[PDB]
Amino acid sequence: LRLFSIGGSTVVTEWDLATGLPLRNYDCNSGVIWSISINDSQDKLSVGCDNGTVVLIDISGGPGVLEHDTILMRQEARVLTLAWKKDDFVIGGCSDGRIRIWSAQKNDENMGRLLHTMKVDKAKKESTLVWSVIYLPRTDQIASGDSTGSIKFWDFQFATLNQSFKAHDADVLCLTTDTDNNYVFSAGVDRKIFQFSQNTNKSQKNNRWVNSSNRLLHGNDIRAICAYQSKGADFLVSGGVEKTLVINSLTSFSNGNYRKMPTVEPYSKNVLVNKEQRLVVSWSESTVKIWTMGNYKLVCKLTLKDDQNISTCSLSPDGQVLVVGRPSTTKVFHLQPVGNKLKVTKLDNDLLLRTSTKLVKFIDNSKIVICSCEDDVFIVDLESEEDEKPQEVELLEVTSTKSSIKVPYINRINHLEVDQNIAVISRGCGVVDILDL
Amino acid sequence: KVVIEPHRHAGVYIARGKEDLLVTKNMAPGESVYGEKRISVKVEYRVWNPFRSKLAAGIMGGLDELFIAPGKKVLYLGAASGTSVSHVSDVVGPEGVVYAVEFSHRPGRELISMAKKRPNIIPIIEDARHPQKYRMLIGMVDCVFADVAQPDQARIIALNSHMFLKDQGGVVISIKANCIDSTVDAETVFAREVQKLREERIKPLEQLTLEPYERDHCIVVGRYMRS
Amino acid sequence: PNPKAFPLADAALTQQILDVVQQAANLRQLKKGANEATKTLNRGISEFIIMAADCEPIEILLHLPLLCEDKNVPYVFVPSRVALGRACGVSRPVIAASITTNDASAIKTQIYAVKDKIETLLI
Amino acid sequence: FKVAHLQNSQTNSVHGIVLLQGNNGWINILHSTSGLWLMGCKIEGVITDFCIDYQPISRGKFRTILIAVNAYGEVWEFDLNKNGHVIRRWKDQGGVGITKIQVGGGTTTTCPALQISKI
Amino acid sequence: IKTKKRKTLKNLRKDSVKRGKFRVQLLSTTQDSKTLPPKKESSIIRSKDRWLNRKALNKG
Amino acid sequence: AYVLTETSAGYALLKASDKKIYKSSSLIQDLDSSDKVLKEFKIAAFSKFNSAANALEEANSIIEGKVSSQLEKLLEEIKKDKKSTLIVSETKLANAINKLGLNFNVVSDAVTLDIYRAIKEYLPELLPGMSDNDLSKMSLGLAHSIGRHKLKF
Repeated sequence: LRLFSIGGSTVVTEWDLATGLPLRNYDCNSGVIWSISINDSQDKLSVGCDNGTVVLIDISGGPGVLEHDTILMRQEARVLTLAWKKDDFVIGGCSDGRIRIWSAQKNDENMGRLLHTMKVDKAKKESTLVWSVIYLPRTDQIASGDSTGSIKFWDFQFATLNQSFKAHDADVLCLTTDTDNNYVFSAGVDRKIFQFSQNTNKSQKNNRWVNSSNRLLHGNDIRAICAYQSKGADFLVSGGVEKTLVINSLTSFSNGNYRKMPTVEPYSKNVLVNKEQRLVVSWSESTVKIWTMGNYKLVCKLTLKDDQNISTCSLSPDGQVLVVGRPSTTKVFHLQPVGNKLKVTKLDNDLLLRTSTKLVKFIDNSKIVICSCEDDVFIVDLESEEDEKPQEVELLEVTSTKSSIKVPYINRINHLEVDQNIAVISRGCGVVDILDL
Repeated sequence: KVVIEPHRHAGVYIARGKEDLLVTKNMAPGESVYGEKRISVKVEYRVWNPFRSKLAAGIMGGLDELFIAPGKKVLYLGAASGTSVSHVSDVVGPEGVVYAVEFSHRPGRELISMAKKRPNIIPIIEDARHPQKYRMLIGMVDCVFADVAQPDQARIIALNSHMFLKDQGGVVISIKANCIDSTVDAETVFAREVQKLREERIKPLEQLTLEPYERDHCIVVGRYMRS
Repeated sequence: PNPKAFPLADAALTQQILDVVQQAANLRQLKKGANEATKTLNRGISEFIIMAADCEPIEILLHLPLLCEDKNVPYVFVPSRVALGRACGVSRPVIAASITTNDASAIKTQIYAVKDKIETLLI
Repeated sequence: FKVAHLQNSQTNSVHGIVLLQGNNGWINILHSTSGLWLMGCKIEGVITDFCIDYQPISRGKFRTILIAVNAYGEVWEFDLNKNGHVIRRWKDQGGVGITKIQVGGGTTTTCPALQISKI
Repeated sequence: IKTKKRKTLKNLRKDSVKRGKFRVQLLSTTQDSKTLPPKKESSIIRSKDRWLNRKALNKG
Repeated sequence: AYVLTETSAGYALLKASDKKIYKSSSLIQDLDSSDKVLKEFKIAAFSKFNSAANALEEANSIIEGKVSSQLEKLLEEIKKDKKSTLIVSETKLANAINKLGLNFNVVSDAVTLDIYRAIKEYLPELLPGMSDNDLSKMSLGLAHSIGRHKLKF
């Protein structure tokens, strides 16, 4: 599996899912990227940029290979959203209030040519931005939401408007559709999800969509909606500014139950507690705040220079050594109680500065165990006579399989626990191993 | 009478007198490849036009180290009409070799016609996205100059420099921001292209915007680091 | 259309180009014909050049992109010479039209907007 | 606006329709007696004109086609019986600055039919 | 005080120093671009947030 | 293994001493010295173009990427060893060589770029009987022929 992201710059980042690190940062040749999409055969990534350009990127070489293929015919307005018809056409909604169809068919004279343009009903007071377009295969149509709240269904072949709805009271940020194109769902700033349907045979014959229902389930705006259907799965997953994830059913959207996931599920923890010194240590992005409890006081607050978020932190049983581990570097601090506060000093360990830290634990006040992002496990004595090499720990090799090929991170050490000389590692696949250090 | 002053870079001279100009020695005496002026001091010098071409627009702007010396072999990418290529040939003299690559046929005819009389120019009529096609003609080169006005200039220079350029050789690229995003300040586009070159492997040494000669154009000079 | 015809505009840009050409025809800011477009390119008094992609043979038009590349003048292709002639305001088909230069022109804003939209194609 | 005849084909009953030109390429079609909004047809570009064509299907049955033209010359043909979906789209040869479109030689909005067989 | 500390931090974090006509720019470390995606272009994507929080949407 | 280098003067097949040289990643460190490259690679065969027309025909043959008849003869002069690795600079040329009858194997990779850099750097030293000036003159004539053929001219 390959994962690509755009983050408000000119660069598409392809991720290394084994380590969770940027495998490649490919700078698209023109402008700040607003939209990303992939074609049906998954060979090409189309990115729609701030200066009006749409750029095709051949990713068919393999994981880590991205190449510039074609820049389609340019325009003046920002391409806010993108979609594909087969491998043949690219549809893009723009900020001038209109939807454009480009031909991406090679071996044709129309290649890269802007075939069609269709203007949505503008807002009288202000601008109109087409925030989302999706393509419906079964009924050859384009579904669009704009800033006025209107959902429009367009005949693709003639590039005309079949049907229009004034459903939302605000922006329509996101759209989705089911597998058979029987249902189309829309959401935006209005905080309601709207279901439009063609489920009945008369509606399928007449190609007429019906504003079937709406549901108010989010406290703030909705930025993303997506849907999945299989034999064991039928659900619609949505999220936005409320920072919480809501799960609905697709076929039973109006009737069936929904679940709001907790905003924070601490699978990876950002708070530790030191029993001996009665301390609570919490680390946000570049900040480590420590409280004493006896009644609660903020004894120290550490602000770190590096831009990477702190992945983990570990505090010594006596409370002196604090190891702050990022996927970039790892830094060690000595904390000395000076009055109410603690004076913090930084100890320079070259191995830890060069070492990416996934998981870190302590044997004692001196020795630590680190599982790196490269899955290697080793032991550092910290204070020592000289700067000797850290002790490497032998590990069994997990047998590669179909899931290990497909999802890359499962054959990597996920949990690490230690007590005295015994340690336990567990992989993502479910393998548990005991290390006698 | 006029005086010939040796410029910092080798093979480049400055005429001094009532009127001052930038000049190069003429390989073929008594002939002008285009409508440039000739000064006879004997030895004959052709006059550069920094408004017409971008390389010694960079020289007049004061580039530190040009990577173009009379001993060196240069790969010129984007050689339309051979007008700047004739002066690069004059700089590299008879010993040096300039491989001038051009895609379009209409400047291709006149590039061939000028390389007919100029011996050290090896003309290539072939698209620059594909370095593997003209790999027979090229050996190793000391420097790579780029004048293509394309969005993927960094990719083209990467492909050519990985394949033909020696270690510690030079890359000199002319960047226009209009063939890139062009709706932001040109400095942003120039920073993006420098970062792209760093990603490719070219470690940049300097950058020089070409006012008043060109608008929103820069010359980025860097060194190839194969290691 | 012919492959040599480049850059050919789409329907919306063709609409805007032909509207500006009609306004210039009413303001007498327009030169019609490839010979007169050549003259305006030589004299330097042309804003941009519009050429009809369905000229047969196209090589009557093809000398104008070379001059436009020399003098750095934008040029564009519209599909129909009949449409171009009707926008130019004459009873004959027109394969090349030139928008002349005038700073006191009332249509200056439209001319400079369409000129930028043409330049984005030439990029 | 223009007035035309529409056969509903649920009961094969013919009623009059009022077709109004609006903004953003819109044509709104209303019942002539109820005044209800039957349907709407949108073309792209600045709509300049429209007209009505009739096509006989069978004995006592016919279909109504809306032919709409914008200023560019692109012409849309909608089938008003099939919810106003597009039959076809074409382009006027030459075609710039179009103001009027008009069919003729049969039943027009200018000259209507006195019975369904005369369509 | 606090303003002086902020000025000292800004002078430390500055990566471009001008010397007459010339201006020396720091080449960034190769580790950061490898370990992270590039930093977001602040104004362009702030336009979207301003649009979503515009006043015509009475948002309380 | 074997590597294939196309020059202006003629085709050449160079016998690299190690078959694992193609898979090896120390090529940049090992091939820095001209003497080291000349020691590492030996000339198995050097098949020149007898005629300028034959040189141009082989040139646009490599341009199109198809294997020419003279190149097919040079490849048919293969070693007795089975599944010998051939290194081809162009991927579609490697595809054509694989499509043609070949007991030997073919490999084209980005690792081979350093190797091809070494041979292109020390080609007149490696190729016997060819001066640098002679190679430059051959390249000039071939370039003018290719340009005149690609244009009408």
